[PDB]
Formats: sequence, structure tokens, C-alpha cells
Amino acid sequence: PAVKVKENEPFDVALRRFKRSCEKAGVLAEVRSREFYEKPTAERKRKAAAAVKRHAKKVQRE
Amino acid sequence: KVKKTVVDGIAHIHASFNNTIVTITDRQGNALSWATSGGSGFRGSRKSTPFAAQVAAERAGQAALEYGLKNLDVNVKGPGPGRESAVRALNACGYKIASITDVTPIPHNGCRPPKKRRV
Amino acid sequence: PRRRVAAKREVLADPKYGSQILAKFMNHVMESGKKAVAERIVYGALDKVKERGKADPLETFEKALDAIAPLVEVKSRRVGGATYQVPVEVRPSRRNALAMRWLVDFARKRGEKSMALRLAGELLDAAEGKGAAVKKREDVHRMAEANKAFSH
RNA sequence: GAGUACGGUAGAGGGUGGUGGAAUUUCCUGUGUAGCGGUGAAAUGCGUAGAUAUAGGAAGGAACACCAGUGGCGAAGGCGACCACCUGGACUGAUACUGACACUGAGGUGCGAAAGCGUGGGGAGCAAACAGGAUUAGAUACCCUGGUAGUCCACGCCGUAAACGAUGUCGACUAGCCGUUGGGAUCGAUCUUAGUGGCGCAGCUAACGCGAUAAGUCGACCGCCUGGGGAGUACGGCCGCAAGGUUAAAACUCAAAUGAAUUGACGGGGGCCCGCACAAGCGGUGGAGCAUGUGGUUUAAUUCGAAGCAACGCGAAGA
Ligand SMILES: [Mg+2]
Ligand SMILES: [Mg+2]
Ligand SMILES: [Mg+2]
Ligand SMILES: [Mg+2]
Ligand SMILES: [Mg+2]
Ligand SMILES: [Mg+2]
Ligand SMILES: [Mg+2]
Ligand SMILES: [Mg+2]
Ligand SMILES: [Mg+2]
Ligand SMILES: [Mg+2]
Ligand SMILES: [Mg+2]
Ligand SMILES: [Mg+2]
Ligand SMILES: [Mg+2]
Ligand SMILES: [Mg+2]
Ligand SMILES: [Mg+2]
Ligand SMILES: [Mg+2]
Ligand SMILES: [Mg+2]
Ligand SMILES: [Mg+2]
Ligand SMILES: [Mg+2]
Ligand SMILES: [Mg+2]
Ligand SMILES: [Mg+2]
Ligand SMILES: [Mg+2]
Ligand SMILES: [Mg+2]
Ligand SMILES: [Mg+2]
Ligand SMILES: [Mg+2]
Repeated sequence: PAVKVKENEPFDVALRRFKRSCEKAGVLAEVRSREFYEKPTAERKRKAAAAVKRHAKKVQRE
Repeated sequence: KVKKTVVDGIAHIHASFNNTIVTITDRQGNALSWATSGGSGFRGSRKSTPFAAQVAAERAGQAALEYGLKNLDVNVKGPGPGRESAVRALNACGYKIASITDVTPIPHNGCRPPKKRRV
Repeated sequence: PRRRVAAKREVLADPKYGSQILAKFMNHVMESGKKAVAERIVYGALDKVKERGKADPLETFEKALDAIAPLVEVKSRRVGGATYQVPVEVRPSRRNALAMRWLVDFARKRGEKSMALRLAGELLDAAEGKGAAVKKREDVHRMAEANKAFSH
């Protein structure tokens, strides 16, 4: 979420560095996850669906 | 009618889903001027585009140039569009970029967010 | 068309001037297949241009179309609940078509003795830009900046 | 079979105190100005009485991102900040010990999400009721701006849930393959245990499907069902402060109600493709006058028929 400037490179490489750092931080995901309250039933349902999708992907890898 | 000089101030971006607010202060956080996409004549649906963010940022920078401000430390806060528009648009006014920081407040557990929208 | 197999025919039958844009303007001004009527009307208009204008009339013609062609065009797209408009760069071939159509349709609305001297009047007006066709062109052009927000 | 003694592991298992950081809100102060907020678009609302952004400070409440996992623990409900104290159970290794001390269980006895009730506290965010602004034919809703009980704590009550694996507890047998949690043994591999998942042979099933975590093959005990409504309702009994809970009918009425799967049709489901279907253009109808057909009215008759696209210059290529 913060990057320094040094050694007079063009103001595009640092921009892509900042973008990459922000998307490594995952700020957008967390700020989207706080827009509305998710009741726990929906949370367990989403986690179960993600788990079954992940296991299906891993099985289909062979 | 008085006049004062300042160098190496800080510019701030509040980029929400509906608007973006660009302000300029000194290192002590005292406002000099400010620009808002609402006051530029965008009014809602147009208010959200990154182009309006660029316009507001460049207007704020041009207003800041009167006091000098050869250096600018910029904070951005909020997930709205134009999170990157203002960063590029500030150089259009001829400013030296010293640090770009993201200060989006992340609740750890905190209060509870409002109810889900049923649309 | 979904298939996109429809090729285009090429027309080049300039009688005496041996140009290209002239014939397409002929087709634009031609109405109900009156090709010879279009011949004589446009040639009388060009004669009036030549007697009024010191230089040759073809470069005046192309300069007039240079000041009527719109660089960008606005086109409505509905976002699914709101009626927006989007500015887009005009296709290079489409520029000449818009130029010719606008110039003809604006020369049609003068109201003087005939449309030969109407065509001459807007050909000289568009030669620098004090006509009404240039007025519509600049209005459409400025609508783009009026809607630059969406663009993408 | 069951249990006891002895070492070692893992865990959001329970209870009582203390302590953390982030974030929201409110209040105070500083420069600075005219907008902020919100939406599909708006408006209500907040605004030079200086907001949001921003800097500094103060109080207060609640939840514990990242770890985090088909992961773990608990009889079930359920249990995620860190630390100490009190405490229950499970897993694992060898030896000794008790010598059937077991399983199930009508009655009864407890624990039991959320909402709710009583007394006393607290109250930041959220949010039934409610107020206003929208949308609409209406909108006592969905959407937006606020907002009270409640959500938080102590004690007491209430006994309910799609309280679900819609699958009672206990025990013994029956091909295999790929994960994973936490322990052992042998030489990364193999072997063996208690869980936790995905496939799958026999076998079972109306079918779906289950398949060593059986819905297979068998035993022990218990609970429950007998067409759909009426109805988990009435009356009586027993509980509760109340809300209500539990046990639990009949008259009357119908010839069905129901489960799984199949073909088609449909969808404000999805994916590909086509057509003057849109889009890009040109010229029209709807406005005026007249021709011609039809509907309606009148008449003695205005002779019959054709009626969304697929009737109306149509049978009629001649009243
Ligand atoms: Mg909201
Ligand atoms: Mg403030
Ligand atoms: Mg028992
Ligand atoms: Mg009993
Ligand atoms: Mg009991
Ligand atoms: Mg409760
Ligand atoms: Mg209470
Ligand atoms: Mg109270
Ligand atoms: Mg509301
Ligand atoms: Mg009440
Ligand atoms: Mg029940
Ligand atoms: Mg449960
Ligand atoms: Mg049941
Ligand atoms: Mg068994
Ligand atoms: Mg299977
Ligand atoms: Mg069965
Ligand atoms: Mg019956
Ligand atoms: Mg009852
Ligand atoms: Mg009773
Ligand atoms: Mg279909
Ligand atoms: Mg069209
Ligand atoms: Mg007509
Ligand atoms: Mg008419
Ligand atoms: Mg008839
Ligand atoms: Mg016809």
C-alpha cells in the first residue's frame, strides 16, 4: 500500500509496481467483504462450495 | 488577503464508490484548497468515472501551484474507481512525486456492516 | 450481416475530371436515378465556384470536405437502465460518407433560386467554415467532450 | 467384553479475571472552502453555526481480519484475539491388575440455537416497530435517509427449530483406489491404529442412490407409522408470569393425496448459430384530396362468405 521513488525511472514502472503490491495485499477483496453483513449460514455454504470446487479441480487434474 | 509560502506538502484522495475528493495540505495537515468531482459538474452517474477523478486531481494541483509545493506526498483511501487516475493526473500539473501511499482502513473485526441489499 | 461475405462494388466513372470523390458526390446528389440531371446541376455549381473562386474548384471541394468531416462521433448505448451516449473515433471510410451526406443535406435547405448555387454557397462556406454544415459538425464534435466520461 | 494403575501427545471443550491493536461513532481544538451523502436515476437528510477529506486530543461500547484447512474439539445445541488460574473428556505405548463387573431402556432425571419474558446494569455499530423520500394503477414491500425494543452483562424463566446425515443406540463379518488430521512400529518406502473426505466390486433399492462413516449379511433393546383434509386442532390433565408448550380426539368431507424417473413444452436459466431481426442507409404509411375493401348505423333489401400474424384491391380475371 506504499512504495518509494528513487533513481529517476519513468513514472510507469513504479506505477505497475504499486499496482502489483496492492493486488498482493488483497485490499480490494477485504474492502469488498465489508460492504454488507454475511450471516454465518451463507459463510459456511460458500466455504463448502469452494471446497467442493477445489477438490473437483484437483481430482480432474488426473 | 495575507499570503504564506509552503514547500513539500501532501495531497489526499478519498475515492469512494460514488465520488472522489482531492485535497491539498501542508506537512502539518492544514488545508490549502480542495476539489470534488461533484462540484465539477458531473452529478451522479458521471461522478464515478476515473476521468472526473483526473479532472478533480489536476484542478486541485493547479490550485496548489499558487503556494509553490515543489514536492507532494500523496495518500489514497477508498476502493472507488479512479484509485489510480489521480496518481497519473497529478503529474499533469508538474509535481514531483515523493511517496504514494494507500491508507484504506481495514477493520480487523470491528462493528458489523449493514444488511445485504436485496436486488 | 452475421455471415460477413458481402463484398463491395467499385464505381469510378468520372466523365471529364477523372477523379474519385466527384463520382461518389454525384451518386449522393443523384435522386431517383436522375444521373444526367445531377451531372448538369453539379457542373453548373462547380462553374459558379470556378468563376467565384480564383483557384481550381476540385481542391476547394476537397478543402471544404476537410472542414465538414467529423473526427469523432457519438453513438447511444443503453447500459441497461439508463440511456447513455458513447464517443468513438469515426471509421476512416465513414468520414467521407458523413461529409458528403451532410454537405448535400445542408445545401438542400437554403431556399434560393436553385440548388446549384446552393451547393456553390455551402461549398465556399465549408471551404473555411462559416456555413451550417460546419455548425452541425462542430456540435457533434463538442458532444464528444460533453460525453468524454464514458469513452473507454 | 468392560474397567483400574503408569509415561506422552493434540485440541475455537467448559468457567473466572486481566491485557492488546485496528476500525466505527460522539465531543473539543487548528488551517481551509461549498459541497457531502445516496441511487437504475433521484429525493429525504447533512451543509460557511466550517462538513467530508485532514492533523492533534478525549470518552465509551461490541467483535476478534491475516493464521483458516473436506482442520480440530464436544452427547447434542455449539465452540476462533492473547495471558494466568480451576476443570472434563478423547488419542497413543508397554506391563501389571479386577475377573462378565455388560447392552438397551417404558417411567423419570438433566442439558438444550435464535427469538421471547422478569429484575438490575450498559448502549459504539446493526436493526423488528416507526417517520420521511422514491418506484407504482395502488406499495401498509423490495430501494434510500434516520430510528426504538432487541442484539451486550449478572441472575432467573421459557423446552422450541429444515434441533438434518430428513438415516436410534450397541456388537460381529464382507473387493479395492486416491487424499487428510494425530499417534506408533519396521526397513523416503512399508505396516498398523482412532477420526475425517472423494470414487467404486458384489449386495441392496420403486428409482434416485447407499456402498467398512451401508441404505449389504446378521443379532439385542427401544421409539414410531397405518389414505388426504379437518388437525398436532378441540376437550380434559400437567407445566409456564406470559407468550405458549406437552399428551391428544371426533363429527364431517374427497377419491384421491404422494415418491422417483421419462417424453415434450416453458423460463424476466445458460451456451453456440441463422434470418432486412436489429444496427448502418434509402424511400415510405400515419397529416390533405380521391379510389377500393371492412366494421357500425339506416333501409324494402343494403344477398352470402372470409376475422391476429394466417380477414380487410379477399371468393369477385369486371353488379
Ligand atoms: Mg449503504
Ligand atoms: Mg472531521
Ligand atoms: Mg442406556
Ligand atoms: Mg423417554
Ligand atoms: Mg429423556
Ligand atoms: Mg437469546
Ligand atoms: Mg431482557
Ligand atoms: Mg432492561
Ligand atoms: Mg431501511
Ligand atoms: Mg414486548
Ligand atoms: Mg420437534
Ligand atoms: Mg446445527
Ligand atoms: Mg425428524
Ligand atoms: Mg455397525
Ligand atoms: Mg461412491
Ligand atoms: Mg429404505
Ligand atoms: Mg383420514
Ligand atoms: Mg396445542
Ligand atoms: Mg390443553
Ligand atoms: Mg430450453
Ligand atoms: Mg433500422
Ligand atoms: Mg391518409
Ligand atoms: Mg384518417
Ligand atoms: Mg358483406
Ligand atoms: Mg393484396
